[PDB]
Amino acid sequence: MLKNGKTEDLGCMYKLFSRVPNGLKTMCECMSSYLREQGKALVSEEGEGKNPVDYIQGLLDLKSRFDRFLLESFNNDRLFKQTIAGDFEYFLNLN
Repeated sequence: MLKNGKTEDLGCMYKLFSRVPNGLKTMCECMSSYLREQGKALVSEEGEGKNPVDYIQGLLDLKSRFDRFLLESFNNDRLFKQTIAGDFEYFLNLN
């Protein structure tokens, strides 16, 4: 449901795993890995050429989806936000 966008499941999972530190750390690792994988898939080559719908603003589409994940389920945790901001700054330069 990080790919299906079912935010209620993400919210319940975060409610479970915020109870113990280093449980949200694995959440950060998985979230940032998924973000980096998808972002480097889009901002880089997509076979032959690039699609501006999913390259110039598709980056923003995914970034908006992931802020929706951060808001509706993660409640804007500082560490998640810092990792995603780092990911954005890193694969924004690989246009």
